[PDB]
Amino acid sequence: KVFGRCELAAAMKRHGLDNYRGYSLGNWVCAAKFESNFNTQATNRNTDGSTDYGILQINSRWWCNDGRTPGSRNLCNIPCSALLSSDITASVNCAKKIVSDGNGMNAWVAWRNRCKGTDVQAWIRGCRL
Ligand SMILES: Cc1c(C)c2c3c4c1OP(=O)(O)Oc1c(C)c(C)c5c(c1C4)Cc1c(c(c(C)c(C)c1OP(=O)(O)O5)OP(=O)(O)O2)C3
Repeated sequence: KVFGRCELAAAMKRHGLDNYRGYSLGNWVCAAKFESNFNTQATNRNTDGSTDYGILQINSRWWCNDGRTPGSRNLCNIPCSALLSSDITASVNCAKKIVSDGNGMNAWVAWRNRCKGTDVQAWIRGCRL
């Protein structure tokens, strides 16, 4: 599913991402734009043989099992295909676990380099949430 910006913001709010671990909603919308262009079916393969899955591009080495990644730990205890559904529940629950893992949202390089420190609440303006 390709979300619209405001549609995704509304969904992420419903799933309790607003100020989760202190990160206002715009952070999560910004991250999804630069990670996946709002596409839940996005996949990208990395050099270490892992793959990133879904709207927040969660990686298969540590977080989900995709049946082909060496060193797989499956910390969210999900198959990575669950991260591609039009229902973002699985991506949200796994992201909540990732952001609580010690580094906050710095785990997402695209968020670190293109979102962190910017006017992230601009990502939810015009969406009457
Ligand atoms: C904190 C921690 C936990 C909770 C572990 C393990 C390790 C671990 O310490 P860590 O500092 O990561 O050191 C390791 C490093 C750097 C590598 C490269 C390892 C392993 C470990 C050891 C072995 C290992 C372990 C696993 C699982 C599922 C795999 C696949 C696995 O092989 P793999 O990832 O290729 O090789 O079991 P599990 O995650 O339950 O337990 C064992």
